[PDB]
Amino acid sequence: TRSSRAGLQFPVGRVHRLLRKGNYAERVGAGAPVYLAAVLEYLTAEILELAGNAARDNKKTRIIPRHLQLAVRNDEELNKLLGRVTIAQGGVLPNIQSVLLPK
Amino acid sequence: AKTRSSRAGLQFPVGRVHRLLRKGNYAERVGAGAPVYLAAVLEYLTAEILELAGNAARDNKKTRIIPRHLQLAVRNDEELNKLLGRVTIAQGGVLPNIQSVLLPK
Amino acid sequence: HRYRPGTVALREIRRYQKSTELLIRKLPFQRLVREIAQDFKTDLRFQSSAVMALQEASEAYLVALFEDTNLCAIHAKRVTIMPKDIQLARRIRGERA
Amino acid sequence: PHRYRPGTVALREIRRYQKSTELLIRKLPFQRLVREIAQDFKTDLRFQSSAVMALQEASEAYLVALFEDTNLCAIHAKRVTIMPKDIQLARRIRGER
Amino acid sequence: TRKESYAIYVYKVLKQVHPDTGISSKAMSIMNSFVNDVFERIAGEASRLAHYNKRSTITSREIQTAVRLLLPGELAKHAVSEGTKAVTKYTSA
Amino acid sequence: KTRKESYAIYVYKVLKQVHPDTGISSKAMSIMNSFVNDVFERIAGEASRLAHYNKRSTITSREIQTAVRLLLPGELAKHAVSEGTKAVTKYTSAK
Amino acid sequence: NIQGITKPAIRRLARRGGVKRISGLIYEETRGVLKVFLENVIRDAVTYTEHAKRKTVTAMDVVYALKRQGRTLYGFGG
Amino acid sequence: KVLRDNIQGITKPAIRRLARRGGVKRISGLIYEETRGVLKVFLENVIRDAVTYTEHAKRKTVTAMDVVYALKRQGRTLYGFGG
DNA sequence: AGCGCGTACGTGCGTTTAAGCGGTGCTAGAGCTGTCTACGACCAATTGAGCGGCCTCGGCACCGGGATTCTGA
DNA sequence: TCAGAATCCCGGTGCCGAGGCCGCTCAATTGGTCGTAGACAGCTCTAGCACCGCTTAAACGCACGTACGCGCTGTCC
Repeated sequence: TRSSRAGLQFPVGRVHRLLRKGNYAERVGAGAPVYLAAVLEYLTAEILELAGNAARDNKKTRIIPRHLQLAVRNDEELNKLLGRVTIAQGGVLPNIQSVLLPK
Repeated sequence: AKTRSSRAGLQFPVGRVHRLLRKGNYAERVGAGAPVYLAAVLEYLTAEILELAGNAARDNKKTRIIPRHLQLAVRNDEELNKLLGRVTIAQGGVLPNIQSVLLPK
Repeated sequence: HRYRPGTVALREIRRYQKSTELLIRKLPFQRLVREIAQDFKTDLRFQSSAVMALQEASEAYLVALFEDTNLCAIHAKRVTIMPKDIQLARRIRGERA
Repeated sequence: PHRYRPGTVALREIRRYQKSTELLIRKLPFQRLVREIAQDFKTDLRFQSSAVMALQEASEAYLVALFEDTNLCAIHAKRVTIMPKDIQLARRIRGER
Repeated sequence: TRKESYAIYVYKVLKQVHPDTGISSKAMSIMNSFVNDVFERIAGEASRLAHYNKRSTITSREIQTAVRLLLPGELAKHAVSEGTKAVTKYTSA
Repeated sequence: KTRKESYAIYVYKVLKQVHPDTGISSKAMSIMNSFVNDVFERIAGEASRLAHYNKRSTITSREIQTAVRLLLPGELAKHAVSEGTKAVTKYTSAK
Repeated sequence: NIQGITKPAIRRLARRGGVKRISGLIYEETRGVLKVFLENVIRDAVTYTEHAKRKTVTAMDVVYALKRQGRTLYGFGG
Repeated sequence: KVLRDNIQGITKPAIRRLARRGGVKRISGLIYEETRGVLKVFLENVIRDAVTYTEHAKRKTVTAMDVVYALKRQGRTLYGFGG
């Protein structure tokens, strides 16, 4: 393969086929799919870290879409990468404007 | 006629639009009507702005279209005002717009 | 007894922010979908997943909208959202003219 | 003597600056601000004089829009005077950070 | 050295449109920028369209639907009619 | 039936690397699959911008490196650039 | 089918949106708002259907249409 | 020569002229400072991307084009400078 | 800040239809195979397009004057 | 309300560097060639969906029940 030789789980050949057959350029230089697969794997781990932490804090073994949305909105840079983005079955952060009380 | 433009009824270069659709990495293969249709669309959209801009040049007592007239040429159409909403024209500025509560009573 | 007006709304906000369930009844939504689509093309089928996707985007858009809305109300010092807030909201987003 | 009233000349200034399109920040100070920002991102940059006027055209168009939207926030808050809070709401709503 | 520009075609169109009207180098400039943006918008959505249909080839079909996705409704009608006339005229000519 | 692809298995593998004793739902699986394809498209579209903007008919690891600094926020970008470079470091050394 | 978007469904959406108090004109406003929104997505979605030579408007047809207009929903083959 | 405080070279009348083009009748004194803030955040965004295109181009001259690319990334497309 | 008008709220009871289970219509969603048009690649040709040119015209600049109208008595 | 000056508007003349249209050169665009595989076509099998219907069981709707908000009217700073 190429994944064990790069130190990756993610499929380098799948990523490279999409770089050529996605029409992004004439030619694609063979470090590109390994550097890209590593970034996709890193970002995958960065979501799953905070989503696994959320699943544990929500007392669950299985990651549901709630845990993905909460992980993405708990972190500024995930929310900045994912600002226009929205998640199926995700909900919102708990937030009430502090003027709203029984009084 | 030799030029693809003439065969099409266009001023816009069907050859260069062809070259660019190839150089620009959009698909493997390019059709032959794709340029002609796109060149007519570019020629239309440019003629739309140039019409409204020549009218705005006349509204400025001007013989030369300057960017003030191009901004009017976008903003005087409800629809070009949408297409070029999130676009800035150098020296286009803003139309005169003063809010009704600010004016003296 | 009687809960003071506004007390249970706070309770309900907590309930709905905590939950990720869909808030529009899916058959009334789906019938309005097919109407709006009908307007575009006749004799159209829709995947169940296709409807959901419209559903999820529509519900999430309105919540964020209401988010932003409620802000425009409190900017006027109001608690009550009014059509002017939405209007200003959209306006600023540049959706509406 | 003569003295125009508070808020008479203000609209004469709006009318003046909306009839014209030339930029409203000075060129040498704006270029020095671009040098100053750019130096902290990468030392020993060079700038095409056209590039800086781009940045200025882009920035003054940005802020006029902004102001635009800020004035609406003050008006919606029943105010003739813009304040940091209007700006703040505007940006929030625009999705700015 | 050869810097390519739509300056001449924009002149011809402007002269059909307002024969007694010139264009400033800034005005021009702007218009030439708009040509490349409209080209990139339509070719990008036609490339999406291609892609989305497991299709190897951008045809005026693509370009047509892309113009319908991109342009607002009255602007779309006129862009479409110039497109459909031009292809029909080209291949028969 | 279609042999429809997904990143399912590799996302699972990576979940084990961060949280060994944790699992994932189908609903969540999709959204992770979705996230990968969207980020792939946003980075490859920027690498295609770098290719066009620099004449070269080619996307290299450098076009990816810059596309990653363009797309991602600063600390996310720093980490992604480190992992991208580290993966290439083992890889180009191997045959 | 506009009143099928129920008054309590709008109350639920507004309460999730952090709203204690809803003015009576909001319910019809939210319906106009939502109609416009669905309009926009269904228009571009159909367009992809039209282009696909299909009678089933697909999920992908909707996902492309959302993803054109900002509003990037993940989960439906993203 | 070192560079310092050139943000205050964005002047009170320059900020006022812009708010007047923006249709503003009355300016609270606290706006002027806020404005600078926003503008700094603004220019930082665009210049970081433009410099990132200049860096990738193996150049040190930030070009009209690099500016123009950055804006278009930021959804602020600009005509008059190329592209 | 005060002063006045009346709207959203929360709560008991009365009224509707969505959830979701269920199904056959009849498909048309998606798959796959052999044909030929069409496009990429090509060759070789002279045009089409661009930058160098050159001159003033349409613009911008300076100055006097009338026109508008705000604000002072 | 008349009275004045202030800034706006305008008319001119006046001076000139930017653009309108021409030119002449070279690589881009075109005239007619190939080879090849895309796509059309068009037939196949068959999820998946259509939208109708039903029994159920919550949710919708309505009137109710009263409180706290909207927002104008005033005044000071």
